[PDB]
Amino acid sequence: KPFVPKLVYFEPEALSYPLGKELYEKFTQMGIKIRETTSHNQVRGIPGETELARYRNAKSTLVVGVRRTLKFDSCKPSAEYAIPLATGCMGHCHYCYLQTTLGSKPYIRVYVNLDDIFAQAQKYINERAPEITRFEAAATSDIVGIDHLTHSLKKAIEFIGATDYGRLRFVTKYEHVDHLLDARHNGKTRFRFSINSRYVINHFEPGTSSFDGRLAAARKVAGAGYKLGFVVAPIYRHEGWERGYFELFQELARQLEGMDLSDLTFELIQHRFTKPAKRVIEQRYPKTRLDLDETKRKYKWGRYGIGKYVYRDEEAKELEDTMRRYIEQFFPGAYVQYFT
Ligand SMILES: C[Se@@+](CC[C@H](N)C(=O)O)C[C@H]1O[C@@H](n2cnc3c(N)ncnc32)[C@H](O)[C@@H]1O
Ligand code: SF4
Repeated sequence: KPFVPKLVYFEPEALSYPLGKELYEKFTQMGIKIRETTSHNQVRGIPGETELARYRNAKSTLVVGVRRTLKFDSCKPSAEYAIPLATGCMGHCHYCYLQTTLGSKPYIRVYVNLDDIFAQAQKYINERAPEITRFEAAATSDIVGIDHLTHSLKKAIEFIGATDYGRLRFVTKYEHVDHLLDARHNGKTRFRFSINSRYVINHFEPGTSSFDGRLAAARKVAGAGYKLGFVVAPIYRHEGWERGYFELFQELARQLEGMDLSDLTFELIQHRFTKPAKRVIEQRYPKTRLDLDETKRKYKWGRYGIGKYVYRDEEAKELEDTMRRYIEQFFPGAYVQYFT
């Protein structure tokens, strides 16, 4: 049930680092097919005759490379920066925004040069101290879902835990958190889970852990002293969404009752999609119920890239107000960090 790749690519340079060496040893011992690639951003020969086949097979492919981009991207409103530990995901969420993100790849990538990466993170922290600098580790991947293979996130958690002015956060749809429970987080990591209505999870989130699985994991990480949070996203106006999301927060409260929820956080993100979304999603998920009708949406223009469709202002406000009402009803004193 925890993710294991069926095909693994290595950059030759990756073997020079401890994680690369360790993964090569692990995967050869398991007898898994291993290939070489010059760059992790140009992987050749992933099997499949159709686009759909190559896409599905890429989602079962792990690529082990070196992070050569010095700059960390900003990650507002979640955090100051995205810390780059991995890219890609084994999940098959129909709506996933990563599908149409510039330069995104369908395969799962992990970076081995953690010394370089954490040193750069410390540099950003130093540049802003004594202000707090937050790092998002799950901006372009499900870092938690991959981590049982690498422990890169566990190392990041403990790196940030040792800093004075650094904070870490990440969000997951996976329950495989056991190895992270004894990590020395030192109160400086916010462990979040993506949750949604029964409609959205059942119809649009195949290849992820169940709602009960995500909540079991949430109880574990809270019990281990992590700061707990939830990301309600994508907020999607399906038939009967009002009651659907009411029952989400009601069930969420029942599954967390007894626990201290004085520092619990919520983040709210409405469903958004880009212009190329329809063609990409229809090819990859032919039977999807996902509504990508742009005529009923408002378009936000891009800045340096292309923009995105979101719900019209009045629909978005309706969503925000309704979610805020439910959170106030079932989780008094929980902080809503933002709606976007
Ligand atoms: C990019 Se997701 C990476 C982290 C992890 N693998 C996870 O799924 O939680 C980050 C969040 O953004 C949501 N999200 C994904 N696509 C969309 C979208 N199109 N519109 C609106 N929201 C979208 C997902 O449900 C997540 O809550
Ligand atoms: S899990 Fe997070 S990342 Fe993996 S697919 Fe579903 S959304 Fe995209």
